[PDB]
Amino acid sequence: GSHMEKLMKAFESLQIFQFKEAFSLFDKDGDGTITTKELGTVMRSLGQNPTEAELQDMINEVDADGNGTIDFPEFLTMMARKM
Amino acid sequence: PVLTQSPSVSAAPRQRVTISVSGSNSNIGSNTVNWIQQLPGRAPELLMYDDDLLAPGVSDRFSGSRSGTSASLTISGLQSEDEADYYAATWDDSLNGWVFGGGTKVTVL
Ligand SMILES: [Ca+2]
Ligand SMILES: [Ca+2]
Repeated sequence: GSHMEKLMKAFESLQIFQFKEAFSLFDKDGDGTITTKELGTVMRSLGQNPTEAELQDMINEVDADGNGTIDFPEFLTMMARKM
Repeated sequence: PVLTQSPSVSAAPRQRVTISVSGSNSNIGSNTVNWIQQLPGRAPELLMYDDDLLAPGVSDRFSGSRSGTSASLTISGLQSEDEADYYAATWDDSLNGWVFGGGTKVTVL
């Protein structure tokens, strides 16, 4: 059988689900995108104090489709680099 | 949510509760189902995988099955510590990615 392969795949689905919940905590709108405004609220819940331009710059570094906001796949790329 | 779960349920201790999920040929029809448990104020954790196996540490009061596009999680002797949100996960061959149910809450009386 492939016991360890099956268990490791299941833990990958749990990791994605956990990121979906994290995404949801950023997307306090529920509109499916993370704006500068929403990202700013999360950053200040941590100790941080970025300018709106600095928040836009964080967005632009993972904005693959270029619409100026973060969707779930781009959020995954942003979390990849952080973790 | 690409998967649809049975509605939230209330039951008394020692009752049997079955949560169900319904998908399509390309997800549950072709891929094994995982179950995720989120206890109040805790992180979601893996509860079952490969349809019918318990994740390490999980109570054997849990059992799972998969048939066609349906899967189910049974809690045989319901206890207070089972009060939680339960989510189904699987792979979707048509979307080439993980898909999830919208969750089912179990409340114990
Ligand atoms: Ca939003
Ligand atoms: Ca974008």
